[PDB]
Amino acid sequence: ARKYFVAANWKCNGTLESIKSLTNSFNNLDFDPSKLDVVVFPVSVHYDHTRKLLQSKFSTGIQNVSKFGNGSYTGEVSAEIAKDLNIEYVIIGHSERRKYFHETDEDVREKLQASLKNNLKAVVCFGESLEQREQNKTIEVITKQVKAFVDLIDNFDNVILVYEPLWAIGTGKTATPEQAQLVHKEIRKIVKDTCGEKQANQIRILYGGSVNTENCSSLIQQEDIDGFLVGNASLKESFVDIIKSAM
Amino acid sequence: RKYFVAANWKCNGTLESIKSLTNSFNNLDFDPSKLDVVVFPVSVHYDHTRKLLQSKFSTGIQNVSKFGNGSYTGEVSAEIAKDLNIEYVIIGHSERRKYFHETDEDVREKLQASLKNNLKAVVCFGESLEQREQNKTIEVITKQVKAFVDLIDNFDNVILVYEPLWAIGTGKTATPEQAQLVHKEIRKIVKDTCGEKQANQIRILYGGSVNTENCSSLIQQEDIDGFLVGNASLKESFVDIIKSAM
Repeated sequence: ARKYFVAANWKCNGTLESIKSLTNSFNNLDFDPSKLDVVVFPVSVHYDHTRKLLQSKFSTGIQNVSKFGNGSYTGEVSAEIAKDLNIEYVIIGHSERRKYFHETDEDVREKLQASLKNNLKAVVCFGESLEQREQNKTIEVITKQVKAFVDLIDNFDNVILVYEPLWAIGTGKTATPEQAQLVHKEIRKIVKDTCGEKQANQIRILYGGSVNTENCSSLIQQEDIDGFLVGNASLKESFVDIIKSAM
Repeated sequence: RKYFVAANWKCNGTLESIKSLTNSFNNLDFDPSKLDVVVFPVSVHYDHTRKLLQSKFSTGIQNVSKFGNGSYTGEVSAEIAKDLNIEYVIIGHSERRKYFHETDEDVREKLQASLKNNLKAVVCFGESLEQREQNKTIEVITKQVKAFVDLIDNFDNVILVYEPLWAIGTGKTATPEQAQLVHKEIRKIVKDTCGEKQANQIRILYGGSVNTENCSSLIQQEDIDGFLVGNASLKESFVDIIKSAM
């Protein structure tokens, strides 16, 4: 069976005091890290602070990793550097980086190759916009997005996929647990037909839309949804209840 | 003017190499009131580097977000840097202009955010080989500087860096005399836009290839007030470069 994966994407948020208060509440929740992956993604400069405050049961990672190795690349964090610091996870291809920072499908591929070459576990994001879904091209876009990097996957416990319904984020539309499941089933079929049936049943596929304390249990209930990449709700203390649904 | 020597470690370093490198840096005795020395480690190394370096050394980060706090995955805001007492930020580095789509407007917005949050900024600019061969050095630098220069309210807190991109990775050399004439022109740009006393106050650093041999010939020039050092800042011999500014 697939080990459930609950991830906190703090994005560009937090202070030293707020993280101190939030990580304390997180630590009050008791769980087994061998049956459940719970990962926190703070700002890079908050990593050391966050890793020191969170108990060993919690996994940690960074929100981006360089497509370049060590060298003359100002502002970059290489996969080499991350591994030396024992950073376990990286987020690759988040919609906000594709939208605001020119991150292409090829950047996503180069980042994944760098991460897996350096023994990093990768959380890889993808999803279609509103205009793409209205043109009935949901599967076509996601297939193009997944096939950009899927051949690089050597271990299917170490690569975690995240579907982002960009058609239901900021647009004013809602994505039901059923509508997410239908895409998740397609993603697993894409993995199956390109990598194998056993590999597709190994790989975790998360829902990376608006997840809160109310809908998390109805989302995790679906057969092909193995967890979430949580945004705004992971900045609140009630994030422990979202972890409770996958327990 | 107070001299300013900066170590841009770029995308380099391990935990062990940094503790070895910082220890050798700690060996050098200088007065931080007479000379600014700033180390810019990778973001995930910042806390490690700050703990190991003695308080005489200033520290900073190699990039800062144009956005404030919010839904911007992978970004470090100026607000977050201020809360961590990160003193300095690098803005407009050629490598981020080249590989990461960073434009003059991004630089402006980054300087806007940094100054609002009481951060000190090391702002980079410079022309390509094509631009120099077309004799457009002054035109390009005027536009690059005028993109942000009006935002400076404190001329000790904003530091300019000239990167001669025509000399980096091409096979052509930049002389201290060539660097001086550009630095003089940059100061003339600041004078026309901000004032005479302000241009006399602002530090302008050479951001090309600096090592233990050329540093003293560069810093002796009247309009070059220090360096942004790349590769040579990764060696223990970086102390000799700091010594040339002493």
